[PDB]
Amino acid sequence: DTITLPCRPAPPPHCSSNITGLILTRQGGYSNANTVIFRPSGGDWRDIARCQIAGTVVSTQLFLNGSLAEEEVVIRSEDWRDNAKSICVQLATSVEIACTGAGHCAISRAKWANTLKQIASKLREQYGAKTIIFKPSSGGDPEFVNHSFNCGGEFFYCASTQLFASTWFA
Amino acid sequence: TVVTQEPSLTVSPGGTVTLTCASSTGAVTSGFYPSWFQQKPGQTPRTLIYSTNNKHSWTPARFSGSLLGGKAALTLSGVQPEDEADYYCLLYYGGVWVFGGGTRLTVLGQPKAAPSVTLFPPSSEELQANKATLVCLISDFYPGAVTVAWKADSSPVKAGVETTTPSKQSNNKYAASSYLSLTPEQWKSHRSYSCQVTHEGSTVEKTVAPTECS
Amino acid sequence: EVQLVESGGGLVEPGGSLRLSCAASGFNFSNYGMNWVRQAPGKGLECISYISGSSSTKYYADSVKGRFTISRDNAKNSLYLQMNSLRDEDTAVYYCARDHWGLDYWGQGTLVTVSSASTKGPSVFPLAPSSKSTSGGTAALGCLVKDYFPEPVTVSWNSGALTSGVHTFPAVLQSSGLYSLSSVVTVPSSSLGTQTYICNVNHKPSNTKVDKKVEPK
Ligand SMILES: *[C@@H]1O[C@H](CO)[C@@H](O[C@@H]2O[C@H](CO)[C@@H](O)[C@H](O)[C@H]2NC(C)=O)[C@H](O)[C@H]1NC(C)=O
Ligand SMILES: *[C@@H]1O[C@H](CO)[C@@H](O)[C@H](O)[C@H]1NC(C)=O
Ligand SMILES: *[C@@H]1O[C@H](CO)[C@@H](O)[C@H](O)[C@H]1NC(C)=O
Repeated sequence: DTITLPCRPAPPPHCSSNITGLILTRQGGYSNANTVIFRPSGGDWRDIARCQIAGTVVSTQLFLNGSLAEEEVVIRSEDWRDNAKSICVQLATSVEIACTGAGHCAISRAKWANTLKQIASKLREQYGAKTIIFKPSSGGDPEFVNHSFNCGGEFFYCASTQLFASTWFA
Repeated sequence: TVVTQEPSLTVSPGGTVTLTCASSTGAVTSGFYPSWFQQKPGQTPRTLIYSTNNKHSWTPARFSGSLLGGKAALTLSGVQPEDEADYYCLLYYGGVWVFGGGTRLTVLGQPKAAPSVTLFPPSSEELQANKATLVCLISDFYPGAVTVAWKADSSPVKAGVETTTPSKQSNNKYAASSYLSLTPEQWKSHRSYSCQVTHEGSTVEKTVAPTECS
Repeated sequence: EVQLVESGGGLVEPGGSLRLSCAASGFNFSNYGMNWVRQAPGKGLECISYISGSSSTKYYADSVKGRFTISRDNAKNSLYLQMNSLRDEDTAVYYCARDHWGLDYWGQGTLVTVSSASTKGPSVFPLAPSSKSTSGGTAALGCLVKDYFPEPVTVSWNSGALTSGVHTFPAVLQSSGLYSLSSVVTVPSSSLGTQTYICNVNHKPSNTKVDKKVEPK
C-alpha cells in the first residue's frame, strides 16, 4: 500500500530517489490551544540551501539523496518562535520514493507514516504541543507548491499534497 | 575569499580534461552549490553545471560536475573543438556568490589555415567628405598571428595604419582588420594601394586602384 | 521563455551616475532573486550585487559597496542598478542574472563605458562590390562604420535576414580615440542586380539607427 504522488512530466525510472529530509513552515497561530499546523515550505531555494543537508540534488519541499542524520530525526530552525523561519527536518532513515515512468512516483505509506510520526514527535518536543497537523502547501509557483526536482537534466514536478495531510496525537 | 581555477589548460580533440575549482575558505562541499559557466569569445556566460553536478537541458552530455579532494571539478570527456572557451567556476558562500578566475581551455588540434584577404578602396561618400580609408580584412586563419604591410603604388607605407589584434571567430579561426587612413587627394594621387598579409611565412596580397570605378 | 533584457548603459563621465534596468518576462519575476554580475573588458566575471525577491536582502561586492544600489519593481518586472561615483574600473559589460540554484538565466549584457570623452555617432559608408571582389561568381560587399564612440554597434543585413556570409569584424581604437569597424558578406554575384542589400547599423549608445543600402559599382 503506497502513496501515489502524481508527477508532470512522467519521471523516468532512473529518477527514483531517497527522501533524506524535508523543509516545513509552521502555520500562524503560536498557541492555538494544542494543535500546531505545519505545511511543506514553498519559499526560496536559498532556504533549502541554508538547511545545508540537501546534497547535490536540486529539490523542493523534500530533500532527495541528501545527508541523513546519525541517530534520530533532527529538526532545526533559525528561530523556532518565528513562522517565516523554515523548519529543516533531517530524517534518520530515508524513505525510498520510486518512480515508474507512468506519470507518478510512489512512497510506502507505512514508511512515510512512520517518518511523519517521528517528525511529529520531534516537533512536539520542540513546540511543546500535542496535536501535529501536516497540511498541504498553501500556494505558490509550480516549483515550490509542488515537490520539484531536477533529474537527468529535466525538471519534474510532483503534487506532494498526499504526503502532508495527517494528524498526530500524543 | 578567493575562488581559484587553473589559468589555462590544453587538451586534444577527443581527449579528456578536468578543470578544478578550489575555495580559500575550507573545502568545497555540496553546500557551496558550485556552478560552471562556459563563455565563448564575446558571448554571454552560459550555465553548464549547477549544484555540484546538475545539468541544464542545453548542457552537452560530455560535461560532468563532481567533487574531488575538496575541489569542484568540471570534467569534459570527449572534447570537441567548439568546447574551446573560458570556463568560470561559481561558488556559494551563504548568500554570497563568488566567481572563479576562469580557465582558458584551448583545444590543441586546430589545423593550420591560410588567411583569406579582402581589400576595399575608399567609398564615394567618404571621398566626398574629404577622408579616405582602405580596409584590408583578414579571416579564417590559424594560428592567429599575422602581420600587415601597406604599399603605396609599390613602396611601403608606415603612417596612418591601424591594425586589430586577431579575435577568434565562430569557427575557432582568427580574424583581423587593417585600416589605412588617407586624404582623398593622396588616394587618387597614387596609382594603386596594396595590402600584404604575412601568415606563417606565406604572404597574400590584394590591390585596388582609384581609376578602377564600378 | 525566460527573458532578461538590459537597458541603460552607454557612456558616463567619471564620477557621474547611471541606472541599469533589466526587464524580465516568461516567469513570475517576484518569485526569484536577482544578481548584477559585471565583466571588465578582457577580465573575468565578478558578481556585483544580489537582491532578494522581496528586495529584503541586498548583498554588494566590496568594490561597489556604498556606491551601487540595487533595487527592483515587481509590479513592473524590473531590476535596477543605480551606479554612482563611477571610476575607470567600473567600465564593463553588466549582466543581469536570475538567482535560481545559481545564475541560470542571464541578460544579454549592457556595456557601461566610464570615460570623460564624448558620445559620437557612426559614419556609415558602403563598401561596394566591384570587379575586384568577384572570385568565382562570389561578390563580397559590406559597409564601413567609421568614427564612433562608445562601443558597440550592431550590424545586420537585409533587416536581419541574410544570416549566411555576414562576418562583422572587431573595431579599431583609432588614433582619434574613436572606434571604427567593417562588416562584409559574400553573396552569389548573380544576385547583385536582383537582390538589394541593406546594411542596418545600430549604435545604441548614441541612438543612431542607419539602414544604408549597398549597390554594385
Ligand atoms: C506569482 O507571484 C505572486 C506574488 O505577487 C503570487 O501571488 C500570490 O497571491 C496570493 C493571492 O491570495 C497571495 O496570498 C500570495 O501571498 C501571493 N504570493 C505568493 C504565493 O508568493 C502568485 O501566486 C504567483 N503565481 C505563480 C503561478 O507563480
Ligand atoms: C536509496 O537507498 C537505498 C537504501 O534504503 C539504497 O538501496 C538505494 O541504492 C538508494 N537508491 C535510490 C535510487 O534512491
Ligand atoms: C539518487 O541516488 C541514486 C543512487 O543511490 C540514483 O540512482 C538516483 O538517480 C538519484 N536521484 C536523483 C539524482 O534525483
